[PDB]
Amino acid sequence: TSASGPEHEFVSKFLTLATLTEPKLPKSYTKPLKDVTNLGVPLPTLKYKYKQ
Amino acid sequence: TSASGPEHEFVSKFLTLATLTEPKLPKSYTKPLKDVTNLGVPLPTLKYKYKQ
Amino acid sequence: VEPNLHSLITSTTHKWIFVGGKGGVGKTTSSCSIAIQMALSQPNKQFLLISTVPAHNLSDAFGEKFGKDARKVTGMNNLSCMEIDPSAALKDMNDMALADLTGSIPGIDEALSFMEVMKHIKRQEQGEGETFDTVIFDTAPTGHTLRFLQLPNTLSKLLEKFVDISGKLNELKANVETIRQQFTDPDLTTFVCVCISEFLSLYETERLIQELISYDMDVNSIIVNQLLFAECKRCQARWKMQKKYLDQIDELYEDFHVVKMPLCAGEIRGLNNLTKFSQFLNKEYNPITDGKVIYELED
Amino acid sequence: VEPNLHSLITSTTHKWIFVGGKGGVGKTTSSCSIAIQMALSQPNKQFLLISTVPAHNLSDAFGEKFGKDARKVTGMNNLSCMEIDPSAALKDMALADLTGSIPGIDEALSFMEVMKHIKRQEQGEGETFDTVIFDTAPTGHTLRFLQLPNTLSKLLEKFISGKLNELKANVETIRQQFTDPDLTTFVCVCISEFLSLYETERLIQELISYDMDVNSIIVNQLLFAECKRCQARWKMQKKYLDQIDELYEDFHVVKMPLCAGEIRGLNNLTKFSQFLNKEYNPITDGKVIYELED
Amino acid sequence: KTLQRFENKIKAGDYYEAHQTLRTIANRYVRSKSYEHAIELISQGALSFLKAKQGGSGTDLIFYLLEVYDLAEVKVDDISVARLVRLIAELDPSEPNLKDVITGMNNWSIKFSEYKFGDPYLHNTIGSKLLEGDFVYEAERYFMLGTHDSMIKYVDLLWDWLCQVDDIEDSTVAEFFSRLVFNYLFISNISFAHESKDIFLERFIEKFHPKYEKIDKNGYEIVFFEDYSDLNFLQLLLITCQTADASYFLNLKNHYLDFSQAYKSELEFLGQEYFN
Amino acid sequence: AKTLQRFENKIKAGDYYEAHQTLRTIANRYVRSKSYEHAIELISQGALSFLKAKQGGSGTDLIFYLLEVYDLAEVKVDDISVARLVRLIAELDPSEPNLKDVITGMNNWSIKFSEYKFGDPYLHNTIGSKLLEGDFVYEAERYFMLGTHDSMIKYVDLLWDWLCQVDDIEDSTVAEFFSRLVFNYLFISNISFAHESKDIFLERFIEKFHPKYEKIDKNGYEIVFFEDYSDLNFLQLLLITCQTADASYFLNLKNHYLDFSQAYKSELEFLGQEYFN
Ligand SMILES: Nc1ncnc2c1ncn2[C@@H]1O[C@H](COP(=O)(O)OP(=O)(O)OP(=O)(O)O)[C@@H](O)[C@H]1O
Ligand SMILES: Nc1ncnc2c1ncn2[C@@H]1O[C@H](COP(=O)(O)OP(=O)(O)OP(=O)(O)O)[C@@H](O)[C@H]1O
Ligand SMILES: [Mg+2]
Ligand SMILES: [Mg+2]
Ligand SMILES: [Zn+2]
Repeated sequence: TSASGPEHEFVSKFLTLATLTEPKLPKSYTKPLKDVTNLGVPLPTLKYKYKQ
Repeated sequence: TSASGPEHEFVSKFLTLATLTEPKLPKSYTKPLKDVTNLGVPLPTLKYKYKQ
Repeated sequence: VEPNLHSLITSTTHKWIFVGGKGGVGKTTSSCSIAIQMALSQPNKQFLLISTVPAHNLSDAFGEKFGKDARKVTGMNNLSCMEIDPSAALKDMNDMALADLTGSIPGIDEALSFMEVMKHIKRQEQGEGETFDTVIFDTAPTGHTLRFLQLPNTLSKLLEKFVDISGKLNELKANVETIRQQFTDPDLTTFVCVCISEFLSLYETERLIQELISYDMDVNSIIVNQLLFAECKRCQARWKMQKKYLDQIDELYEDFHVVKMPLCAGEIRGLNNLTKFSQFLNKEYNPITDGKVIYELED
Repeated sequence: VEPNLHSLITSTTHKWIFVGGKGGVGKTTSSCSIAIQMALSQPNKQFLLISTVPAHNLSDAFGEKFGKDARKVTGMNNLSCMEIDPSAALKDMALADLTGSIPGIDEALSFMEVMKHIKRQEQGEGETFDTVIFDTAPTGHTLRFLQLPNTLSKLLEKFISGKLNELKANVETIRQQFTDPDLTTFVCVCISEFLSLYETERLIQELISYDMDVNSIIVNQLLFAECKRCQARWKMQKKYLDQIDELYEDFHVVKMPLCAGEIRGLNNLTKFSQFLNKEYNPITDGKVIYELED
Repeated sequence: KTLQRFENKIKAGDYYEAHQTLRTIANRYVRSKSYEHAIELISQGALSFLKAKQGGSGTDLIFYLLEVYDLAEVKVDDISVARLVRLIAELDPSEPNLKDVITGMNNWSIKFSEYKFGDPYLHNTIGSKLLEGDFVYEAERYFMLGTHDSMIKYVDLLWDWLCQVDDIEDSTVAEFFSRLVFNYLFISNISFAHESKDIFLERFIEKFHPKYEKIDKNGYEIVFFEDYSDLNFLQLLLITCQTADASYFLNLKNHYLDFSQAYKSELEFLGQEYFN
Repeated sequence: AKTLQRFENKIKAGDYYEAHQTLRTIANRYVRSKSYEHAIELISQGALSFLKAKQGGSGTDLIFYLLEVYDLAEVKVDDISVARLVRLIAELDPSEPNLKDVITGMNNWSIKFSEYKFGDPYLHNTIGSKLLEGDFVYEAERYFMLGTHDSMIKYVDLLWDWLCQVDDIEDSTVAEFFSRLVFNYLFISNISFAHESKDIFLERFIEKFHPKYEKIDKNGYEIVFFEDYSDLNFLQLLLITCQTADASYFLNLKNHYLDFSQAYKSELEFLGQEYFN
C-alpha cells in the first residue's frame, strides 16, 4: 500500500542511480579465495539455539 | 743517620702533639664485637703464596 | 594400623589423592588400582585419574588411548582419565615462536598440570559445579613430583610479590590459596607412595614422606609392591632380601597404613586384571585364602 | 650386531654418554655399571658419573655419600660422581631460595654444570673428565633436559657484551658435540614388560629426531627361567624379548639377567657389569647370578 | 608378517594392541623416509579405527598422518585433500577433539597452498562435519570460504535456523539475511552474495508470504518488502558495494539512519573495502 | 631404640653408608617427636665418629643436619652450643670440598642466636684455624679478625710466617703485611688488639731482619722509627692518630706522606669516616 511509499521511492530511485553505468564490480565477480586477506568484522551472535 | 732526619723530626713531633692530652680512645680500648657493624674497606691481595 | 586402604577407598571427604614414589615401582598400576577401587566403592561419585607425568603411562596401563580431553575409562561409569601433553595443551589454548617454544621448556609439564587443577577450582567458583569428586594422580618419581607439589606455595609467594588486569590478579591468588589449603587438609588430600622391597626404594620413600609432612601433606598409606612371598632358588633368595626390608618397613611405619602386595606371574593391565589385583588393597592379601589369585593374572 | 657394549666401553672418542629410560628399571645401577666398565677399560682417562635426577640415587647405589662437589668413587682411580642439588647449588653461587624450589630448576642447573666443563676447556684450564655417564630421570623429564641446548639457543639468539659471547659459544659447542655420534651416545634402560618396551621405542624415535646417537639397548631384569611364577613370568619376558630382537635388529642389544638380590657396591656392581662387555651366557656364567646375593 | 599381526588383534578385540603396533611400524616407515608408505598405513589404519567407533586411536592416527604430511612437505592437491576428507566422514561429530582434527588439516591446507585460510574443497567437507556437532558458527566460516556447495549448505544453515525461531520479528529476518550479504561482501565474493541472497529471499517469500513487489532497473532487482525495512536496506547495501561509489554509500546510510547504527561495524568495514 | 644397636654395628662392621642413614632416619624421628635434645646428641655424636673414621661425606652431612635442628629448636648460642660444633670442627678434613659450607653453616647460626653481627668470637677462633688448615689464609684472617686474643696471636703469626716465606722482600713488602693488622683492627675499632698485634709483629721484624732503628717515646706512646721502612713508620703513626680522633693530626700525617696517602687511599678514607665522622 501507500504506508511504505516514502521508503519505496527511495529504494527504487537509489537502485536506478546505482546502475546507470555498469557498477565497478559485476555480479559475476568473485575475488579468488587465494587473495582474501581478512574476514571483515565479526557479526553479532543470534539469540536462537541451533540443532538438527 | 741524618739521611732520614726530615721524616724523623716529623714522626717525633707528630707523636708529641697527638698525645699532649689523653687521646679520645685509650690503648686499653676494645669496641665489643657485639657492636661492630662493618669490616671497613677490603685490603689488597698479597703477591705471595701461602703454605705450612 | 589396618593393613588395607579401606578407610580411604571408602572416605567421602577426600577429593585429591596423589600417588608418587620412585620410578618403575608402578605409580600408574597402583593408581589404576586406587582409581577402580574408589569408583566401585563410591558409586554416587565421579572420579578422575589424571597423569601429570610427561611420559604418560595410563594409556599403556588400561590399554585404551587417552588424550587432552577427559575420557571415561572403558568399563567404569564414574571414572575418567586425562594425561596432559604440554605441546598439544599449548596449541589448543593458543589457537583458541613463543607458544611452540613454551611446550619444549623443562617444567612445562608441572605448570600445565597445575593449570588443569586451577581449571577445576575456577569451575566450582564459576557455579558450573564439579566434574569429579576425587582425583588420583600418576606422578613421576619422587624428585620432580615434589617440585609440582611446591607449585601452589611458589605460585603464591610469587603471585603475592606483584584495565581488568586487577581482576585476574584476584582470580589468581584465590584459586591458588585454595589449592594450598586444600592440600594441607588431611581430609581432602592425602598421599599414597609406591615403593618396592629394595633399599634404594625404601630409603627414598622415607625421605619422600618426611618432606611431605613438612609440606603439611597427609600421608596415611604405604604400598609395598613386587613382594615375592616365597615361603626357584632366585625367588627364595630374593624373597630373603625382601623380608629384610619388609621387617624394617614395619618399624619405620608402625603407625601407618601398611598394605603389602604380591608379585603377579605377569603384567597387570586392563580394567579386568587391574581390579582383580586391586581387591588386595581393600582387604590385605592372604596366602591362605588368596594363594591362587597370584597366577590368575598370567596370560 | 654384537650383543655387547664393547665398542662403546672401549671407544676413545666419546665424551658424553646418557643413560635414560622409564623409571625403576635401574638407570642408576646400569649407569653405575657403564661407569665402572669404562674406567676399567680406559685406564688413562678420567670419568665422571653425574646425576641430574632431583632424587639422586648414585649415593644409594654405590653406598658412599656424594654431594655438590665431585667425589672419586671409592675403589676407582679415574671415576668421580656428583649429583647436583638445586637448593645447595643456589646457596653456594627471597629470590635465590625461591629459585631452588621451582619445577625445572633441576635441569637448568644440571645444564649449568655442563656449561662449566665447556667454559673450562675454553679457559685453557683443561678438562677434568674424559667421559660422563648420566643417571637421568624417566623418559619424559629427561627429553626436556636434552632439549635445553636447542631451547637455550633459540632463546639466546632472539636477544659486558663479551659475557654473552662466552655463553653463546659455550652452549653452541654443546649443541655441536651432542649431535655428534662419536662424542655423545644414548643408552636406554628398559625391562621385559610392555609399558617399558613400548616407552623405549618412543623414547628412541625422539632421540634420532634430536640427532642423538642411539647405539645400545639394555634388557634388564630378565628371568631366563629355562618356581611357577618365575617360569610363568619368563614366558612373558621371552614374548617381549623376541619382539625386541625385531624392532632392534640393527642395534646393539645386550641382555642382562635378574640377580638373586640388589646390586650395590663397586664390588657387586663390577661383577654384574662384566656382562655388558661380554654377553651373558647361561652355559658359562650360570652361577654368577647367585653370587650377588647377601 | 606384521600388517596381519595387529589386524588379527583388531578383530580379536584388541584395539589398543593394533593401534600402537601400527604406529610403531608406521614411525619405522618415516624413519626410512618412506613417506608414501607411511601416509597410506597411518591414513588407512585411522579410517578403520573410526569405522570401529574407536574415537581415540582413530583421531590419533589422523593427526599422525598430518604430522608426516608436514614432515614430507606434502603439497595440497586433490589426492592430498582426499585422504583427509575420507577420514573426516568417519569422525564422530561428538569427538571431544573434533575442532583439533579440523584445525590440524586446515592448517596443513594453508601451509602448502596459496589460500590464506585453507583449501576450499577441504573446507566444504570440514564445514559439514562441524555442523554435525552443532557447531553452527564454526561451520558457517568454513562454508564461507568453501565451494558453491558450501554456499548452498550455508544458506540452508541460516534458513533452517531462521525457521526454527518461535518468536520471529521484523528485525529477526535481518539477523540471518544480513550475515550472507556481509560475510560474502567481506571476502569480496559478489557471485556468492547474489546467489545466496536469491535462494534465501525466495524461500522467505514462499513461506511467510510477505506483501512485496519486485523493483527492477538496468538489470538489477530489489525485492522491496513492505514490512521488512531491514531486508530492503541489506539488499541495497549489496548492490551499493558493487558500485564502489562513495556517494551512493552515503545516500543509502543517510536514509536508513537506524540501520546505519544497527550495522555500524559492518558498514564501517564496507567503506574500507569498497571505498578505500 | 633397639635399632640403634644394629646400625652402630654396621659402622664397626664396615657399613658406613648403612649406619649414616639408619642414624639419620632414627634422628629425624627424635625431631618429629620434638625431642630436640636427644636429636642434637645423636646427630652430633654420630657425625664426629664418621669424621674420625675419615668419612668426609656422611660426617659433613650430619654436621649440617645438627645445625638444621639447632635452627629448628632455636638453640641459643652459648658455651655448650658452640662446644659441640667446635668439637666437630676439629675432626673435619681441611680438604673437605664443602669445608667453607660447614664453616658458614654454624657461623650463620652463631649470628642468628647471638648479638654478634658476624658470629660468636669463641667459635671464630676454632673456625679460623680450620680454614688455615686448608690453606684458606684470607678466609681465616677474617674469622681470627673477629675472634679472641688467641685469634690475634694466630693472626699475627699468619701474616708473619707469610712475610718470611717471601723470597724477594722489599721496603714496601713489610708494609703489605703490617698495614693489614693496623687497618683491619682499626676497622672493627679494637685499639687493644691493634697495639698488641703491632707489638709482636714489629719485635719479630726487628729480631730477624735487624733493621737500623731507634725508638721514639713521648707521653707514653712509642713509635719504632725505621730508617729504611717509611711505610712502617706511617702505618704506626696512623694507629695512634686514629686514637686521637683529631682531624688536624690526620691531615698532617697525610700531607707529609703524600705517596703513602695514595697507596692507602681507600683505607685512609674509611679511617676518616670511622675516627673523624
Ligand atoms: N603389581 C605388579 N606386579 C607385577 N608386575 C607389575 C606390577 N606393577 C607394575 N608391574 C610391571 O610394571 C609395568 C607397569 O609400569 P608402570 O607401572 O607402567 O611403570 P611407571 O609407574 O609408569 O614408571 P614411572 O612411574 O616412572 O612413569 C607392567 O608392564 C608390569 O609388568
Ligand atoms: N639387575 C637387577 N636385578 C634386580 N634388581 C635390580 C637390578 N638392578 C637394579 N635393581 C634394583 O633397582 C635399584 C636401583 O634403582 P635405580 O636403578 O636406583 O632406580 P631409578 O632408576 O633411580 O628409578 P628412577 O629412574 O625413577 O629415578 C636397586 O636398589 C636394586 O634393588
Ligand atoms: Mg607411572
Ligand atoms: Mg637410577
Ligand atoms: Zn622363581
